Amino acid sequence: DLPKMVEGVFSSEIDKQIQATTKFRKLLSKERNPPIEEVIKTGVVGRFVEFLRSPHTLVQFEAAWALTNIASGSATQTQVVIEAGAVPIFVELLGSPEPDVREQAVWALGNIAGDSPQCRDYVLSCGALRPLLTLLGDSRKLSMLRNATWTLSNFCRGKTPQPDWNTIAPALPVLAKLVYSLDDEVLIDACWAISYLSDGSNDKIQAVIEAGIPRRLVELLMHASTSVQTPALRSVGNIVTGDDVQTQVIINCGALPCLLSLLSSNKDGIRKEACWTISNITAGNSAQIQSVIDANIIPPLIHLLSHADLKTRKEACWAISNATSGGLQKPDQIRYLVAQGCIKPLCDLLACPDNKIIQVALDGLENILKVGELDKNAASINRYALFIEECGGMEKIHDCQTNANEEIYMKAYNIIEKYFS
Amino acid sequence: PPKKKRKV
Amino acid sequence: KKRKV
Repeated sequence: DLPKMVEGVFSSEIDKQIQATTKFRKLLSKERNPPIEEVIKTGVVGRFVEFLRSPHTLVQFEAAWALTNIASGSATQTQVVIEAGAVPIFVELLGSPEPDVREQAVWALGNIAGDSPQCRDYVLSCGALRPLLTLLGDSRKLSMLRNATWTLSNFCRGKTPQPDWNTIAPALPVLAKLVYSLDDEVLIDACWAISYLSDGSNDKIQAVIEAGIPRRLVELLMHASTSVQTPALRSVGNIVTGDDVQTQVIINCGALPCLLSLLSSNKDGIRKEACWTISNITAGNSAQIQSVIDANIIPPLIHLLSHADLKTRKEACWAISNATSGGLQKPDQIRYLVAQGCIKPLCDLLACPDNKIIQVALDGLENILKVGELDKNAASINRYALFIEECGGMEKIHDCQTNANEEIYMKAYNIIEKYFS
Repeated sequence: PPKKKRKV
Repeated sequence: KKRKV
């Protein structure tokens, strides 16, 4: 009975407080549709926050659990807990002598920070990160390690805005240790946290590298669980969006044979992100393109160019086109791409409704044509231009002149002028 | 990757 | 030349 429970919570006797708070905790823990709104309307949330400072650890714990579950709700329900002043006290409780209280405070802060980037930043501003990281280095209890890694991943999550970098960067040496966890849940959440932190400017990627994280990430690419593979792969993909030296760390850690394997993943999303990752490697220097070629990645990429879903094809298109960038330095790369059958699938992509894909396919084809012309002058026709012509490719380049954009139908015109006139 | 978790 | 998320 709710009114009697409220009466108990507003009592000054610890036993009545605990009995009533426990009843609220149980209400808020029910299987479906906890009556969070109803509980808030009774006005007990402020009392729960008071109980967090009680010398009786049991009422601390029960109140923390009730508050955790109120914060598991909507943005406005979470705001009720914030407004009541729970967060600075939860941060203090991360240093409680009682492990169950510490653990519940971790969970509450996870829920609150999980609500939004703004809530995340408020939690960080109250100094939650350092005591959380300390727990992650000290605890031997699996449930705590799991909960604290999850909460840490929420401290790292979000892009509107990203958290302050110097504020969150202390997480990296701790995450570097967590990716060696023997527990899959810790592994998954640590990898997700890294996937958030590694998405951004290259100084952030450098920080990830200097923490020593890439080597284990590359090893986790072949983890049995797709739930580990996915954020590990997103992280590796983020790192190769860096400069050539940063990208080379990933190659040197042995990622290319892993990436070859991941192209045959049973998960569409993994195949797609593997293609994306490879594309940012073939966006690299001549030696890095050569590494991808030497890793036997080009034939499966060309396969995926034609088969697989549109999102995967788009990524494969970038990968193959990027690899045509070295026609001046090492034209043998393009001649190999052509020998492996890249021309027809690139031409078929000229009818893609996405203008970005059209431009990228045209870029690759022009790069191909330049080498074909080069081969002609040393010999007498452009063999590649002939290839494009009889596969129906020339017509598709011709229809690109009515594209209405800019660098596309200009590109298409110049190609027809220089190669098909 | 849930953003929030309710305890029990 | 790199495409970030």
